Order: sequence, then structure tokens, then C-alpha cells
Amino acid sequence: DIYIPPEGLYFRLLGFASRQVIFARNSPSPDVGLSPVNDQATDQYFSLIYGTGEHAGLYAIKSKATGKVLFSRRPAEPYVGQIDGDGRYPDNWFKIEPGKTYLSKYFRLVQPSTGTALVSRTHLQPYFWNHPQTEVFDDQYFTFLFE
Ligand SMILES: OC[C@H]1O[C@@H](O[C@H]2[C@H](O)[C@@H](O)[C@@H](O)O[C@@H]2CO)[C@H](O)[C@@H](O)[C@H]1O
Ligand SMILES: OC[C@H]1O[C@@H](O[C@H]2[C@H](O)[C@@H](O)[C@@H](O)O[C@@H]2CO)[C@H](O)[C@@H](O)[C@H]1O
Repeated sequence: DIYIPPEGLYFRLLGFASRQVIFARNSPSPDVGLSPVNDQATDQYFSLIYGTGEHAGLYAIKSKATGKVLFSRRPAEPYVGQIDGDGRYPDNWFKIEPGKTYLSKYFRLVQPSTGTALVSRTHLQPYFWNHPQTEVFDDQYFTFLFE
């Protein structure tokens, strides 16, 4: 019962471990990362693109500020970022994987073909990153924050 929004409805992605939201911006560098929940800046907002055909069941994550979609990959560095193209690459496509107990209202964002999960944390850099999906930590959990 994690609500997943339709296309066109905007949200921010809050991390359980970091209490911050993902940003995707034009400038300054870096162009992706984490920023303060309280700011509610446009570059914290995203909407989903629903995958079809080979990406049926997966979602791309499109920035309101830049129009680009998030990627999560290995082994090419850097491991996370944004790019043009509305999900033209396999690493733009995420599975939403709900947690349990205290994470029942959160989920991982797993990019299945590279086998990575997004990370949002405060204890180690990079603060916004990814991790092999097979090894689970609390800081891979996110929740949609809507207006
Ligand atoms: O979904 C991301 C795609 O990235 C492409 O690599 C980009 C790269 O991130 C950027 O820094 C710059 O160097 O241009 C590259 C070419 O667009 C990959 O080629 C593609 O496979 C995806 O990882
Ligand atoms: O879920 C993320 C986990 O990352 C682990 O740290 C990684 C780090 O992100 C990577 O860059 C490299 O240095 O290897 C580390 C070990 O796998 C943290 O140790 C773990 O606490 C999580 O944050």
C-alpha cells in the first residue's frame, strides 16, 4: 500500500536515513545530490514516467527543474546523476521496492539491469549514491513527499 503517483503528479524523494530530498539542478555543481527538506525548491521536485514494453513495471524519475531523468549505474562513474532523453538508457529505469516494519512506508529504488539501489545518507560520502542491490541498508529507503 505504498501509493505510487500517476504521470504528471510531482513529489520529492525523502530519505529515511538522511531526512533530505534528492535534487537535480542545472547549476551549481554537483548537479545531483541531497538538499534540505524545508527548502521546497523546484529542483527537489520530480514526476514519474511509466515504463512500457521492456521497461513494463519500472519507472523513470524526471526532474521538474531540468527535464532530465535520474540514472543509477555501475561500473561507469559517477554512479548516479541525470541525463536527457525521458528514459532512453536502461539505467534510467527503477523498480519501487517497499520495505517492512519501520520501513513499511518507504521503498528502495532499485535499478535492476545494473543491480544497484539508490542511497541517501549522512554518514559517508557521496551522500547521494548507489550500492549493490543485494546488500541492503536503511539508507537505501525513500518515501514520496507530496504537497
Ligand atoms: O543514463 C545515463 C547514461 O549516461 C551515458 O553517459 C553520459 C555521461 O553520464 C555524461 O557524464 C557524459 O559523459 O555523456 C555520456 C554520454 O551521454 C551513458 O553512455 C549511458 O550508457 C547511460 O549511463
Ligand atoms: O547503502 C550504502 C552503504 O554504503 C557503504 O559504503 C560503501 C560506499 O558507499 C562505497 O563508495 C564504497 O566505499 O564501499 C562502501 C562499503 O560497501 C556503507 O558502509 C553502508 O553503511 C551504507 O551507507
